[PDB]
Amino acid sequence: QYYGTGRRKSSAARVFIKPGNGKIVINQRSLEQYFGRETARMVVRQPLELVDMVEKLDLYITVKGGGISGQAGAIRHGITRALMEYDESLRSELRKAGFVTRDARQVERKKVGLRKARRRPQFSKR
Amino acid sequence: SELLAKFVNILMVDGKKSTAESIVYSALETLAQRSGKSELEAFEVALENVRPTVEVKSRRVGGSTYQVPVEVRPVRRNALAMRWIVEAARKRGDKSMALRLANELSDAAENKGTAVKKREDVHRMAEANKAFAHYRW
Amino acid sequence: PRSLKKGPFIDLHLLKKVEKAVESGDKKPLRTWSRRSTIFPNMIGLTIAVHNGRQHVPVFVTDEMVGHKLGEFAPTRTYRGHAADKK
Amino acid sequence: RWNAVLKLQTLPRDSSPSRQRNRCRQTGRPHGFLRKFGLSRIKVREAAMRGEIPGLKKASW
Amino acid sequence: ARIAGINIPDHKHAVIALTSIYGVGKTRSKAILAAAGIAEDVKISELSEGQIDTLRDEVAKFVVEGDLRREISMSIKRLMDLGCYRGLRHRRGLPVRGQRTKTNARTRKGPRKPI
Amino acid sequence: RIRIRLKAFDHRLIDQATAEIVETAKRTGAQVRGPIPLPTRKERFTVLISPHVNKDARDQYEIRTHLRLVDIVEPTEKTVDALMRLDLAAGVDVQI
RNA sequence: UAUCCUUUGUUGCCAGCGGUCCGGCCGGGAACUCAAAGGAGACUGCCAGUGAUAACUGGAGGAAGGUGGGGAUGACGUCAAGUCAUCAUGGCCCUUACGACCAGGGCUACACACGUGCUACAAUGGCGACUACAAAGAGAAGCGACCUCGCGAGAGCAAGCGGACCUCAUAAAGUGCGUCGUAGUCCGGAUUGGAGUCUGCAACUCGACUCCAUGAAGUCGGAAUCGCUAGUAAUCGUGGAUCAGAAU
Repeated sequence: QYYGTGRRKSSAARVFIKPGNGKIVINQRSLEQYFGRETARMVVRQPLELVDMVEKLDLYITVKGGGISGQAGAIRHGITRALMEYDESLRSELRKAGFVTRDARQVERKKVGLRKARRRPQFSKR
Repeated sequence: SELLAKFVNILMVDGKKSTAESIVYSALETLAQRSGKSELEAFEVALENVRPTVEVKSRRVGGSTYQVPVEVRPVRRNALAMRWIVEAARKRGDKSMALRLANELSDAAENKGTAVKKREDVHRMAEANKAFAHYRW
Repeated sequence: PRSLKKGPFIDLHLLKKVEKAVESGDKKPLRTWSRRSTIFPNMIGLTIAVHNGRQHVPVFVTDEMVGHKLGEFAPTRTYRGHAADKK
Repeated sequence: RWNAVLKLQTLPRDSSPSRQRNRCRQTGRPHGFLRKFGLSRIKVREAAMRGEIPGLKKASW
Repeated sequence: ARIAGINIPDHKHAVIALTSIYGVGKTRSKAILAAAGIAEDVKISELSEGQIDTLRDEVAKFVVEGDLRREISMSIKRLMDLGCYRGLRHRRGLPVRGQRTKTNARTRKGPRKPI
Repeated sequence: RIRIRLKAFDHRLIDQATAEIVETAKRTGAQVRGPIPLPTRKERFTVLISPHVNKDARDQYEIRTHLRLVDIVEPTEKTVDALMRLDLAAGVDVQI
């Protein structure tokens, strides 16, 4: 068995890799069940595709907080870092994609004097 | 099919993928019951009949604005075809959304309506200026 | 050009007793001389008698009456209204 | 009333000396007073702003 | 269907169908239907003839219509005949000012209006 | 086995007293589990620098309350005599 | 605000074992999350094309690249820009008064005309129920658990804390389920009538909220016009600074 945390926005999804069929359990619920009807649910199992696992590995995820998206990206990183423990050599390839990495873009209150707390109020052509 | 995976995004009238696709598949279901054809095939043909080929652009070439015909990229034809189908279905009168789509996808194959009028209008705009054709761009 | 800000004038005498009758509800009609005082909540439901200069007239205070002076509900002069005085 | 302010009377009624309450000195409000100054909560403020009260100062933030 | 003071709640759910009566509303709707045992998801055109009967007799016992409005008029007439400003407020035909209003006040009113 | 939590506002006056309590106990008593920092609860206030205009100012202030552990085990008679007598730190609140 | 690492942890977690009123709660240990400090990292270096070069364009590697995303910050100088009621200051101008105390009457007058704004008309939007996560602050007569009356506000009553141990708090959304698909239909909630609590010495004009009833305009709305590009737009809810107290 191997463990993989996984961070993103404000969600934490622990990943427990266990050699088996290929089914995963998201909060005592199947993958399709939890992430029911969501084109993004696929990106969650992307890291398992590169190194080609899934059909060889069974996972047990435990996420909490944030939204499905943040969870999807959370489980991802968790699975990626979890694959590292199984075989460090996987890093050389898995890393290439960019799964062994979280992400900022953490929502921030729209700063005043601006609009997106990021974009400043442009000026009408000089 | 990705096409349906995309059409379910626009027809996803207000990101409700949960029920959004509920009306989709329900439309293809009643489509096969109303028409003796596969829901898939009867779907693709609906988007093919709604795609422009040559778009005309304005150009104030020194003197005045000149309408010069230009070819359209296969990246915008998909978006437009998809967009004009959901708007047309939302123009019908039947009290069933799943039916407005099924009927729209059917009439789209039969060809006729506003969407077709625009196609002809643009087609008429072309050739009517086949002079600037040497400016194929 | 009325004015009260945060300094209402409630004769310390007709204000201490009106609060005394609040121990358990209200008390029968009372009588006050200084009409300069202003009507307020605590005096709701009670029947204060203002001095018109000759006698004390019963003025049943009401929430809608709050804010106005007791003297405003106590007419000084007395006009018979020489007529069928209807309505 | 001038009658209600019977507190001024050193000798209380039938009740024991404990009968004597307080009563403000400026306004005479028995509700909320301040032993130290003997003034009510509405007088200690008006007297504070005026500065008539020595040693007293408005707390800031 | 017919119930109290001439009401025609047609093509509506048994619930709001009564929420159109100046007397009863939402709260009274759920209570009246729960006491008479009637589905709140049934149209007024699907209600049996025996269900409406048990609905009319129970709703009958209530205060509505003119008899109630007259009580309002009397309540506005009692303080109107007295020397209450509120009563005169309802009229508003009294002086809004500070000069007189009885006469010599056409500079604000304008041409004399009919009595 | 006596735990001594040292808390205060000033960071320096703590290191002085804390180190003292240790050194003095390093002789008579054990070597002590060593004085650690531990988490410090902080309180910050964001008020505009300038009094008029300039809303984007608001400088950052903070009133920290550092803590310590020390913890002296295997206490001896003299181990405490070197504590009750010497006590300099004034802004430090001891808790034995 | 992210990648990673080092230091520390009564925030965290059977990640791992044991107990468990199965609530980390406890034993226990610091991995993880998180808190704090320091440090590591893109520099166009590498590859192809163009060019005198810079550099531009494409590509690989790479967590991110050509100022990765953002704040505070606004020059020689401009408009003789704003402010002498923040303060300082040259000149000028008043001392029974253009000084001071106090009571009362307002700032919330119209036949019309204008500018700037708010309310106006669902079904990712919302509603009904259920349920799972955050950070930063505030509280003495004040924050107000809990109980009782009200489809209520908030009362009557009343515990606790003085506060990283009590309260404001419910985080909203999400998650699971259901309703609906354009019919003025419990959809939408304006307006209005009645009853009524309260903050406040007062709330008719100026209130918040809601019991009770009524319940329109709408089914994406004339001439025009505004903000926005990825977790962003639109949309929903919460906190704080100012502050005795009315903060759309």
